[PDB]
Amino acid sequence: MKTYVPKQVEPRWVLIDAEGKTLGRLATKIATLLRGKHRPDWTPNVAMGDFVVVVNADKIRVTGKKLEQKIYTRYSGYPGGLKKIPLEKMLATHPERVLEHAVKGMLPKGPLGRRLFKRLKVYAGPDHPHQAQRPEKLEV
Amino acid sequence: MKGILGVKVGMTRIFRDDRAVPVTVILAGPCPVVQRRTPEKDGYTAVQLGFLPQNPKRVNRPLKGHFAKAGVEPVRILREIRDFNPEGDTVTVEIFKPGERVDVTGTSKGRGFAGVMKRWNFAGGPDSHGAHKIHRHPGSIGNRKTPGRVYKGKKMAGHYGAERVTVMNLEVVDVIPEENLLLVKGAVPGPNGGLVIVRETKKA
Amino acid sequence: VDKPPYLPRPRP
Amino acid sequence: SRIGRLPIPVPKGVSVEVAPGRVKVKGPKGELEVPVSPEMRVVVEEGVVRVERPSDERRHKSLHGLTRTLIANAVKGVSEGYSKELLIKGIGYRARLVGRALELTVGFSHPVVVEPPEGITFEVPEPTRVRVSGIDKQKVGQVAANIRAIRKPSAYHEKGIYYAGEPVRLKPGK
Amino acid sequence: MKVRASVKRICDKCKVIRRHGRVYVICENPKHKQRQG
RNA sequence: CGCUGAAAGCAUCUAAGCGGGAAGCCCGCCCCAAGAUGAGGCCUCCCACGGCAGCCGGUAAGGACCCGGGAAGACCA
RNA sequence: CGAUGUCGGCUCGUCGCAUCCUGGGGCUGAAGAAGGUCCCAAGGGUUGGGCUGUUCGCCCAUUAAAGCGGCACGCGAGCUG
RNA sequence: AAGUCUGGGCUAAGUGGUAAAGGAUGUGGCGCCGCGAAGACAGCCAG
Ligand SMILES: [Mg+2]
Ligand SMILES: [Mg+2]
Ligand SMILES: [Mg+2]
Ligand SMILES: [Mg+2]
Ligand SMILES: [Mg+2]
Ligand SMILES: [Mg+2]
Ligand SMILES: [Mg+2]
Ligand SMILES: [Mg+2]
Ligand SMILES: [Mg+2]
Ligand SMILES: [Mg+2]
Ligand SMILES: [Mg+2]
Ligand SMILES: [Mg+2]
Ligand SMILES: [Mg+2]
Ligand SMILES: [Mg+2]
Ligand SMILES: [Mg+2]
Ligand SMILES: [Mg+2]
Ligand SMILES: [Mg+2]
Ligand SMILES: [Mg+2]
Ligand SMILES: [Mg+2]
Ligand SMILES: [Mg+2]
Ligand SMILES: [Mg+2]
Ligand SMILES: [Mg+2]
Ligand SMILES: [Mg+2]
Ligand SMILES: [Mg+2]
Ligand SMILES: [Mg+2]
Ligand SMILES: [Mg+2]
Ligand SMILES: [Mg+2]
Ligand SMILES: [Mg+2]
Ligand SMILES: [Mg+2]
Ligand SMILES: [Mg+2]
Ligand SMILES: [Mg+2]
Ligand SMILES: [Mg+2]
Ligand SMILES: [Mg+2]
Ligand SMILES: [Mg+2]
Ligand SMILES: [Mg+2]
Ligand SMILES: [Mg+2]
Ligand SMILES: [Mg+2]
Ligand SMILES: [Mg+2]
Ligand SMILES: [Mg+2]
Ligand SMILES: [Mg+2]
Ligand SMILES: [Mg+2]
Ligand SMILES: [Mg+2]
Ligand SMILES: [Mg+2]
Ligand SMILES: [Mg+2]
Ligand SMILES: [Mg+2]
Ligand SMILES: [Mg+2]
Ligand SMILES: [Mg+2]
Ligand SMILES: [Mg+2]
Ligand SMILES: [Mg+2]
Ligand SMILES: [Mg+2]
Ligand SMILES: [Mg+2]
Ligand SMILES: [Mg+2]
Ligand SMILES: [Mg+2]
Ligand SMILES: [Mg+2]
Ligand SMILES: [Mg+2]
Ligand SMILES: [Mg+2]
Ligand SMILES: [Mg+2]
Ligand SMILES: [Mg+2]
Ligand SMILES: [Mg+2]
Ligand SMILES: [Mg+2]
Ligand SMILES: [Mg+2]
Ligand SMILES: [Mg+2]
Ligand SMILES: [Mg+2]
Ligand SMILES: [Mg+2]
Ligand SMILES: [Mg+2]
Ligand SMILES: [Mg+2]
Ligand SMILES: [Mg+2]
Ligand SMILES: [Mg+2]
Ligand SMILES: [Mg+2]
Ligand SMILES: [Mg+2]
Ligand SMILES: [Mg+2]
Ligand SMILES: [Zn+2]
Repeated sequence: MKTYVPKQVEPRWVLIDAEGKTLGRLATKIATLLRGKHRPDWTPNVAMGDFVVVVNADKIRVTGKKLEQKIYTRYSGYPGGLKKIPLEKMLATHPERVLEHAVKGMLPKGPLGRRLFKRLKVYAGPDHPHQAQRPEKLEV
Repeated sequence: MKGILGVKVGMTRIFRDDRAVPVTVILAGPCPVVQRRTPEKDGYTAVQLGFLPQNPKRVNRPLKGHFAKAGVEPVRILREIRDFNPEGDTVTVEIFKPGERVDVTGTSKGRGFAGVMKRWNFAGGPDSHGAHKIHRHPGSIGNRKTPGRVYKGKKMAGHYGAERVTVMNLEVVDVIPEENLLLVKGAVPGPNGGLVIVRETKKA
Repeated sequence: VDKPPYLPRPRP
Repeated sequence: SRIGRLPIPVPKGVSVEVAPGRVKVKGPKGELEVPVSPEMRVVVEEGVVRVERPSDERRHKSLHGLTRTLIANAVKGVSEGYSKELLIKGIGYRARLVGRALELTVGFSHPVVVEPPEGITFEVPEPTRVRVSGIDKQKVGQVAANIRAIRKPSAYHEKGIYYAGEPVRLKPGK
Repeated sequence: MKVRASVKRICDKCKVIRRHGRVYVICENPKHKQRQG
């Protein structure tokens, strides 16, 4: 008897209201849903997780003085090309990037996890354009 | 924020108040608006301008359809002026009065594969005292094992010119509506016969 | 700072 | 040895309605809203408002007094109103009211013009005296300080813009 | 404003203030004003 | 550097809150830029062609080849 | 050690900030002007000469200033020698 | 890969996640002296 391997199944769509939630703790759960480690038939070499839609990304909450102290960083490859952007500003300019950057770092490196991050659709503000997919609201 | 397409015609100087004024002459008008970009339809605000009469024999069917939706005769060049919304269906040199101050965008003359001394004003090497085949050379391009590489953007030889250049805060010295002329004080990018764009200046 | 050269200059 | 425990006398006829995280205070001079910690309890007795702290923790003890004095000041603001006087010293130094706004002549190569913000009124009884009146305590003191800063008291001469009741302390020259 | 690692009171009028994560010393005498650093 | 203000009946720029403040920081100016594979948007043009998300073939809108050239240019573009 | 070419100059830079200048400050035995001293600040700037291989240093004439250090005492498959 | 596991407490510095003399109303906790309803301390005043 060799271990069961699932043939491709229809992917489930999920909706999460990120409002008032703690950044890092919501991140892990979404990563989990993305991996598909909540499914008894989990297999590490195929994309079989959930599609995860997140709303109210801008209304994510964070403890301590991180709003002023968390510095997101980008290096351009040029001399003196290290850009430092604090959390306050990142929410003020591209708020959906906050949940995105967090969730991304908690996904596996390489081709697969890179494509798993594509199954994450994050929006700031209560509305998402995926009513066609009819997402199942999740409490997390 | 007004604007107009045009062609650089050439330079002279004129006399104003016992003073010689170097000028570049630009044939600007007339420019028919062939499309308007709207925040509802296009997400921003601009006016697509046309310029120079075109032989309709040369205008393909995709393009012909476009010109018809605007009820405008075929034109050689299309360019947009952003955050401009003229009342009329046509833009002429009239939108500038002498004394005003403008920005001119053009295509700089191309110096092709240019050395480092012309491109980047390097000082090169000596011409005697032992200098060995390095008279127009850059010299060092780095350090040693640390960092063991070359910076991005490191000034080196390569193509130079034939690139977009915008000169700012140029005085309008005169405007001659009967000939669609614009007289601007000083130097404008590109060769005579080259296409330019004239916008109201963003300086104070 | 003048320190003693550790290599001879190369010969043909 | 304690501020927030002391009750706030509420004269007639000013209203003090309690809300979640704020209190609203109306009176003969206007309205004021006082932001108040959810942890502090604001209590309305007959002609008296009291604030009660949830425990004897260091944080709550600090919030407690602050909350009282905050609400107390809001009461006095709609009833008596607040005001600060500014005294101008120096030979050429004068002030004059140009409409609602305050013009200041205090030795620069130009005159300075101060605009009254909302709820603030400038009045110039004499040339060397200026009065800043309003229902908001902190807004008055801020506008006061701003106007003073335009030409702070010198340290060598009796020259500049002073608070009333502000001591003239100088040091010698030569 | 004296800046130093040892901030202390100089006269009896000096007052030790902790302000925004720093230990200051404020006093009526301008010479005595200190910040720790 | 302040306003208001407790803990600490006073005081305190701070513990709640709010000001002012640099050639520096962010935007703004000029240039590159959707291989931004997250490959965006608008205007316009062609169409249900034959035989057996595929294969071959004939077209459409269009494009390339070739040629005269060019303040474009090493070739290329 | 079956080779990691060794000073100084030229060229080309880039970073650090314990900041020479310019910007912002507190204290001054700060009248003013000008200084002293410390704090913040690396955005830009930081000259031409005479001596000597010199780096360094002295000197001339100016200057807002004529900063100090890292990069194999940066840089010889880039030059010099 | 396996606990967002249980119970008690501290820390608000991202301390944790490199350092010393020395400095400090940081915070919590044990003590030890004074001085006080023979009215102390703060102050709010008369002299
Ligand atoms: Mg779950
Ligand atoms: Mg947090
Ligand atoms: Mg965006
Ligand atoms: Mg791995
Ligand atoms: Mg004229
Ligand atoms: Mg052009
Ligand atoms: Mg050429
Ligand atoms: Mg060259
Ligand atoms: Mg050049
Ligand atoms: Mg030159
Ligand atoms: Mg030279
Ligand atoms: Mg030369
Ligand atoms: Mg030479
Ligand atoms: Mg030779
Ligand atoms: Mg040779
Ligand atoms: Mg030669
Ligand atoms: Mg070279
Ligand atoms: Mg390396
Ligand atoms: Mg080119
Ligand atoms: Mg009542
Ligand atoms: Mg009760
Ligand atoms: Mg003196
Ligand atoms: Mg000492
Ligand atoms: Mg003492
Ligand atoms: Mg004091
Ligand atoms: Mg006060
Ligand atoms: Mg605060
Ligand atoms: Mg502010
Ligand atoms: Mg502020
Ligand atoms: Mg102020
Ligand atoms: Mg400037
Ligand atoms: Mg472009
Ligand atoms: Mg594209
Ligand atoms: Mg593009
Ligand atoms: Mg990416
Ligand atoms: Mg596209
Ligand atoms: Mg768009
Ligand atoms: Mg054809
Ligand atoms: Mg050719
Ligand atoms: Mg060896
Ligand atoms: Mg060998
Ligand atoms: Mg070898
Ligand atoms: Mg420093
Ligand atoms: Mg200065
Ligand atoms: Mg300075
Ligand atoms: Mg002075
Ligand atoms: Mg003096
Ligand atoms: Mg000073
Ligand atoms: Mg700098
Ligand atoms: Mg730099
Ligand atoms: Mg430097
Ligand atoms: Mg000589
Ligand atoms: Mg020497
Ligand atoms: Mg001088
Ligand atoms: Mg000076
Ligand atoms: Mg010199
Ligand atoms: Mg070396
Ligand atoms: Mg060196
Ligand atoms: Mg050599
Ligand atoms: Mg050498
Ligand atoms: Mg070398
Ligand atoms: Mg070398
Ligand atoms: Mg080498
Ligand atoms: Mg020799
Ligand atoms: Mg737990
Ligand atoms: Mg720290
Ligand atoms: Mg840490
Ligand atoms: Mg750390
Ligand atoms: Mg110690
Ligand atoms: Mg202690
Ligand atoms: Mg006391
Ligand atoms: Zn003192």
